[PDB]
Amino acid sequence: AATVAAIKEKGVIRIGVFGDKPPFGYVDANGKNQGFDVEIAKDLAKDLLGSPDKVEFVLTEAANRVEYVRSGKVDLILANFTQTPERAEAVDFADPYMKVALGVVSPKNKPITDMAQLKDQTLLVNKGTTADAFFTKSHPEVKLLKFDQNTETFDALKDGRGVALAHDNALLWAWAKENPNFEVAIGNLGPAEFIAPAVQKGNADLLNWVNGEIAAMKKDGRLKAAYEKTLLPVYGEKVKPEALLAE
Ligand SMILES: [Zn+2]
Ligand SMILES: [Zn+2]
Ligand SMILES: [Zn+2]
Ligand SMILES: [Zn+2]
Ligand SMILES: [Zn+2]
Ligand SMILES: [Zn+2]
Repeated sequence: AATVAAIKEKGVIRIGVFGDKPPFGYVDANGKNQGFDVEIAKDLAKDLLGSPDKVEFVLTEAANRVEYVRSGKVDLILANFTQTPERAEAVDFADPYMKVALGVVSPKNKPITDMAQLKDQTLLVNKGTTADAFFTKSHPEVKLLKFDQNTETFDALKDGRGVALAHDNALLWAWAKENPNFEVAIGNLGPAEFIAPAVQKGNADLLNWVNGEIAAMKKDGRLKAAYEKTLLPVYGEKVKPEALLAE
């Protein structure tokens, strides 16, 4: 409906998540959904439905997040979704659970640190992300090559299809850790934005329930537990939990 009652009746919550954005949302070698956003999703299903296994996870491209929640394909988006005023015209955001800024990653042998360095060159972005929207709006002089999926986008960077790739910095730090010929040579392109769950526009019933759940997870340690399970192993002491988690 996708109201609380309607979802209880179906016995399963459909949740939009990433398949290829570790450590936020991905699929492990056993074909199981994992990551920070997924842990939050399992917590919500346990409270709503009585069991964390009552989520149907639906793999969502960045560009499809709005459409999937709008059309009813999912009940809720937890595909690491940055809240923006433009997006908020199309969907309703619950209370934020994390924050993130954009960054730019490039090979260590040709680091990119400023926009003039993109002259006559290509920047890679995952289509429909805040990095895509940022460069399109604020740097129209920069030539973009866009791919639907994260794996394609980072593969194109490995293949030299562009000189750099822009995305959430936390993603770029996690990726560069396992790809050490790259560095995040621009760590921050401006103030951090919140990441938040999203429901269909007008769905105040599910929105209100999601808000209470997020708030409760902040207070009772469930959000901190999710960060310790999925994020802390990646960043260690290099990124303080108060830099990632939303108050
Ligand atoms: Zn019915
Ligand atoms: Zn510019
Ligand atoms: Zn696609
Ligand atoms: Zn493709
Ligand atoms: Zn390749
Ligand atoms: Zn490793």
